[PDB]
Amino acid sequence: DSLAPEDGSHRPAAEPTPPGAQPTAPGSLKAPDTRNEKLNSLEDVRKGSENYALTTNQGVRIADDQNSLRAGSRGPTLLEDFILREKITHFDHERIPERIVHARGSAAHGYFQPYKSLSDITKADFLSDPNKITPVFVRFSTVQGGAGSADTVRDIRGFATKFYTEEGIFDLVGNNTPIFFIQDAHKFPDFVHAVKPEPHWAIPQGQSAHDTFWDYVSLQPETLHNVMWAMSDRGIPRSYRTMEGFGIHTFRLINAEGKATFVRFHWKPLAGKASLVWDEAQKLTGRDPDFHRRELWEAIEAGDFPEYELGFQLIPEEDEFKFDFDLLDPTKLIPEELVPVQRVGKMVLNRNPDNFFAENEQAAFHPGHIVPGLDFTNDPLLQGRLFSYTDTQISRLGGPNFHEIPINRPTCPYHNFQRDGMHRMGIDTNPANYEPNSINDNWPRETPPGPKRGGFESYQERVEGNKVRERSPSFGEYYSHPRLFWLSQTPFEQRHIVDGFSFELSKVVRPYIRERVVDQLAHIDLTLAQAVAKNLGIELTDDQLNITPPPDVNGLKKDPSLSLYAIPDGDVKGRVVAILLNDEVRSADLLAILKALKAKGVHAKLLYSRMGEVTADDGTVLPIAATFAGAPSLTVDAVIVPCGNIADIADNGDANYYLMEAYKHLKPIALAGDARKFKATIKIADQGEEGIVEADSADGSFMDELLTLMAAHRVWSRIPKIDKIPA
Amino acid sequence: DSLAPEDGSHRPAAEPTPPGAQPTAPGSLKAPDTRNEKLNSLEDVRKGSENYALTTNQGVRIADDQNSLRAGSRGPTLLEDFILREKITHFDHERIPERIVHARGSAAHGYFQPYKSLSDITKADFLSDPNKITPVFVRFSTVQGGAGSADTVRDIRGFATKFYTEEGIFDLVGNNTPIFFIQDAHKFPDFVHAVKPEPHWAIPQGQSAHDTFWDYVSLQPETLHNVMWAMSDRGIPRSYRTMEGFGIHTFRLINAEGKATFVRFHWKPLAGKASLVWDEAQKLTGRDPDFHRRELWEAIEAGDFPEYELGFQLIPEEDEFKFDFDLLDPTKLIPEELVPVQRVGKMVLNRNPDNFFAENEQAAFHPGHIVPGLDFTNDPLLQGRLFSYTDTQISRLGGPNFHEIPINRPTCPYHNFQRDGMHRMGIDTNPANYEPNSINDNWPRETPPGPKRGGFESYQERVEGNKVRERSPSFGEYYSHPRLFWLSQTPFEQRHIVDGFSFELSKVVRPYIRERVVDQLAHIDLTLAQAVAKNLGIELTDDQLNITPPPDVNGLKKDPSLSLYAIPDGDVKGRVVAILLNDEVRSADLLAILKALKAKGVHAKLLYSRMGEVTADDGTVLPIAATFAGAPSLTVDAVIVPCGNIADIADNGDANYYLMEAYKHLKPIALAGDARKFKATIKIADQGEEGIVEADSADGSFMDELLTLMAAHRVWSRIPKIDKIPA
Ligand code: HEM
Ligand code: HEM
Repeated sequence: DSLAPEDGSHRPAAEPTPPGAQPTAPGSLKAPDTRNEKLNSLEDVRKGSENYALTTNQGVRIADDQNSLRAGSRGPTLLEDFILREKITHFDHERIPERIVHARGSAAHGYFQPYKSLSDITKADFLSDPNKITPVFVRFSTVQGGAGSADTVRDIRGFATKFYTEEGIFDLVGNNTPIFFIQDAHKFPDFVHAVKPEPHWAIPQGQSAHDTFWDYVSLQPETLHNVMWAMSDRGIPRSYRTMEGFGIHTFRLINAEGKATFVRFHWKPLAGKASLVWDEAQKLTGRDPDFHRRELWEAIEAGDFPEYELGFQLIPEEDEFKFDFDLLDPTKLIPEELVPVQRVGKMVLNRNPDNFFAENEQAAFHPGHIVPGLDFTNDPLLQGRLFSYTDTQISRLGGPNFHEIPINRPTCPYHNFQRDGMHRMGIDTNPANYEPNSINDNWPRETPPGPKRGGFESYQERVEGNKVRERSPSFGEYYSHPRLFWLSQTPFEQRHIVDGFSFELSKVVRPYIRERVVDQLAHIDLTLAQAVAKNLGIELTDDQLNITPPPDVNGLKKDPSLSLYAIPDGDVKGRVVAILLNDEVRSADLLAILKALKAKGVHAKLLYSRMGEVTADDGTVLPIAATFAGAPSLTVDAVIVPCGNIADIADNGDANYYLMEAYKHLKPIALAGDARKFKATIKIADQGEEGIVEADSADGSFMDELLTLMAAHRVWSRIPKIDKIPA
Repeated sequence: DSLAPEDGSHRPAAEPTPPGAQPTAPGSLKAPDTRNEKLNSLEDVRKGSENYALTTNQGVRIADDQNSLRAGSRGPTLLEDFILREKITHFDHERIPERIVHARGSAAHGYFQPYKSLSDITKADFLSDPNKITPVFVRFSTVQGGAGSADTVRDIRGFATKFYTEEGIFDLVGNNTPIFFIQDAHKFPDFVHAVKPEPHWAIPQGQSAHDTFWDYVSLQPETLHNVMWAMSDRGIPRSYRTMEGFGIHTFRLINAEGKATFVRFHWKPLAGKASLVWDEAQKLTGRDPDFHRRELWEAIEAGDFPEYELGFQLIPEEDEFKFDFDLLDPTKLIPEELVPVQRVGKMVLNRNPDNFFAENEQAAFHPGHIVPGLDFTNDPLLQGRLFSYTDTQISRLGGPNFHEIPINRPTCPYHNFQRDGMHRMGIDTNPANYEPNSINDNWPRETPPGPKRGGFESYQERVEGNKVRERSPSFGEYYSHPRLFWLSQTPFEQRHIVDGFSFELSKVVRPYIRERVVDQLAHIDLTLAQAVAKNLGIELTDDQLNITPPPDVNGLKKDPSLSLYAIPDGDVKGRVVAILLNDEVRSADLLAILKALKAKGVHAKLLYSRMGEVTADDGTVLPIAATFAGAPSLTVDAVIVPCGNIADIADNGDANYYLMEAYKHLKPIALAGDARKFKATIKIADQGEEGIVEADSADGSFMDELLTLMAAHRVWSRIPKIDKIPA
């Protein structure tokens, strides 16, 4: 019929387009030809639409889908309208339980491939041949807020990877900091209850700036290392593409001869590390609560695929007690300076889902999903987790057959004698459902352990001790690893940590709790302690001033791997720039600007006060992407204002604030020709200053200064200036 | 033990305190003596804590609640730790399904009481005697976002009241606008799917500014009246206390002689009507996503109880076809100018819950929960709703016994022969579970209909027609009631509607959809059409310019009841003012200011750049409530800056922006003495201007000008000025 516009404009191009150039689509429709083995096997449950009749779930076609069956057109609805009651019953039952933690979350499809065979250290088939690529499904998440919460909150992010391997599913479920808050799994409910919304009134959402959180931190000094990380810029990332990932426990790699190696897993972001600053990150949860979900979907549609390196920290079994921290302690990190991360392979995320609920919401990831070649250790938080993620699926996913939900199915064979349970999909033809059996000659059969394709056998570690509910004395140290983290931060990074604690703590209503947290900080480092204390109006006791600092970590004084900005690495590719238009824009400026950006892989948004299009001075028509208020500075990386009829936007409060917000959030600002009038707005010396690129015309060098600032992410040197600005 | 601070400061005072003066508490603990019949009956399921041992759910006391049972303190956790597995199993299963619509929501306890007996019109016992007070439970809600979404979004709000009456539960489930979007319940799934997050990527949250929403509006002209309301300031309220509520369908009141009267239900806010402005409302979902949940909890703890008048629009059965709109059409409002709202009683909300999940999340409200004295009509949206809210509880609340969940239980008797089903609490001693029966002599027995305490009998309306799925021709008019709404708006109210449509529509990526919505507006009113069109770069076709406007509604040209601000009514009580401190504040100013505010019932927040306390010039100690960045202007109603050492905050970017944001959001600003220096910031004539109160000292008249502006809510006359401000 019509309803569709002919000119075809309702459908997106099935090819990479920049951010916001087209409506977004289902994966299959946007990228018909990105295939892999898991993607192809879901084909049996994909449903199309075009040229199909509207039906009931029982196949009966519907003639009127606008009206209920009533006795006369102004009369009562009849109980025999089965078409209406089916349509409203399925609506009434749409929602399943959300994840009790990590409910927010965004996922994509892609693959893993090893750099070389690691057969010398593990008999794990997915790592056995550099030529073997493995389908993955990855979901990035926050920790506290429900699925309806905002993306750019201050929190730990999760990073879960499902590996569809030839010998089983290996789920590597980690987060973006290398230590957790708790040593023992028995305390997990108390910690999650304390971070979560408070019981009486369910406030706050997506925030730890509340009394109970900080109450439990002050009473539990083991939480302090990971609270330091959450209080850093590490707690507000720019993108899921711009963060590290970590498995946090020590695991084992078992090779074909039986040798066990301890390992810790890392994910290194090939786009560099980068974070937002808090005023930006907080305002942006109001301006776009879906910023992280949006930008991942769109990087993949523009072809700016996310890529990460899998990296191992290997430690021989003999060195188990070589460090002055316990390797099985989850609140201790292993400094890369002591043990290096060896890069093992690479992961590429290159396809979005077709249906968020079906693929993303129904995905089950559990750390107990290991394969031959891997094994667990006695880490007390890892041992408890193992109980949990099988259990939780019985209500979230309705039952013991969650592995039959299509995103979760092994792409390799699985046969065993488990029968029945809710929405059992497999019809078992085996005459036996028990072993040992003679009637189907004992099939399916047990397999002995071996080098390739053998059964799972656990590593025969020796256990001796009594049945005790008791914490190991080796776990008893709470302060050298937070001070190592603190000392490895650049100065503006440390500022930002002071300010993180000061904001959060200002929101605790009960002052004894805030004092209790400053006492703990004085055991880490007094400078840190004094700075936070000051913002809160607290004085340190001369005794607090005489607390002796913790020891070094194996004589290490700092490790720069723990900082985000100290050793620089920066994608300018896939970043986004806002260009502020006016009604007679100088095309000379504009075609130079856009060419430069295109060569580097950077996306532009042409922004105005009205939608529709303006016309450059040469009569070129430029379509406007958003208004100044519609796409705030908050959502880009740099602002460029070309020359032209400047008088048009000069008096506009929105165009001027666009620049003041951006200035304050430490972003590069480039002013060509008369656009330099706005220096007077953000208060700049005619003599100039760093981070403001200015010139007579937009050209090659002007763009070079801009892209160079952009590779450096923010102009940190401006931090003294930005305090006098009211924005 | 300790952990508690002695000085007692961890516990709040069990008496009314202002906003933020104390930590908030459970209802029982904050207000031990606000009782009512429903509150007292929940006493059988309230659980205390103090002086009690920590136990398992089976009563076994726990000695170590910090550690798991392991074979040696660095060894594996044992499967026989039943204490650990119970604690983690209940955690694993915390979450039930959320409401498929209206999932966000905030609730409180209180009562209803009639002004007089309405026995002449209804035999409904809760309305029979002015001396009969009825327990209510009320939940205010949004419509689109999940339970983790933000409170101050642009959306319709719900307003659901559970009346615990002597003859059954009467649930009056309504919203805050008087018409709905859809005529027939069969379309409800298509409309909710179109407003909701889009299927492929689940964006956006809490927003209708997306293509599918506006696609379905342009193709469905019956949605246009209620979209006008959502696009007005009516879609962003200041508080749940500052809005009207409506049942939207025509219902029947049946008296003891059998006479039926049609009725429409209203709730009139005794604090006046008031809304936020969009930049404010949007930024505030970032700055405090729980603003509406918070402020309701705290009005009730300060004793600023919410109060509403129940009001009836009665129409005799004979006048059923007297209007030129169908009374059974849910997209048509009945102008108060044609039919007056008669005030029937009053409702007071005076007690918060003890446990949000238990009381609020498990509450089931359904419109089919009517009592004797009330009945339904053939409204096609009301008839479908009736199916739905029984159905949805079978998964949300796990089963057919949701009425046994304590918040939902009748406070009056209920006995019948329904047996079994999941978490059946009642043990039935009746030897029979069927009627007719002789073995328990037919008890419980059927009751005949009568004037008081009789059985439910339906009104014997005549039905004649054929079984047809067909819409009545009387429902076919889509445009005079949106133009009546439009013409009844003040000029700045209409501005705000233009700007609502222009923002939302700028976020549709597909331009043909935006054009399609402007065509529809040109059928309502051309001024409206031209304004929106302009912001979007769209030109109206000369044919669009020649569309004939819709007819009047029964010769009515405007009704001022449809505007928020035209006839003024304003609580200054319970509003909140921010006072910007400095380090030598003049106490003369301050004690005058706070006395004035206290006499009017207005709450102050003393705000500084640091927490702790400053000292007035006379050595008074003032404790600081938040920082300027911690409690933004966004969260108060007016700003007062007293005199003192102004030089201290004058150069502070935060203190200056605090004033520019507030200025722009049209709030009253009061400057005493040297504080008038800041006029230079917000750019004011020395000669002064309206809405900026200024003087040599804070005194009686200065405060009078301020409270008077405050009773008028915003300074609408500033709207021409605020465009040049960059904030
Ligand atoms: C090193 C510490 C931990 C890390 C790195 C971690 C990581 C994660 C991640 C990334 C998810 C999100 C799953 C998804 O995206 O679907 C998750 C879910 C969950 N975690 Fe943890 N977690 C940790 C500790 C714990 C502990 C101690 C428990 C339980 C005793 C626990 C229980 C769960 C459960 C029940 C879920 C929801 C499970 C599901 O939906 O399948 N986690 N965790
Ligand atoms: C005049 C139009 C309508 C109004 C005023 C209205 C109002 C409401 C309100 C206020 C709630 C929130 C309940 C709570 O706070 O717990 C609600 C829930 C709900 N509504 Fe509506 N609604 C309307 C139309 C519809 C229609 C046509 C359907 C179904 C065919 C529907 C289905 C539901 C369901 C299934 C829920 C969740 C029910 C529950 O949780 O108990 N509503 N509605």
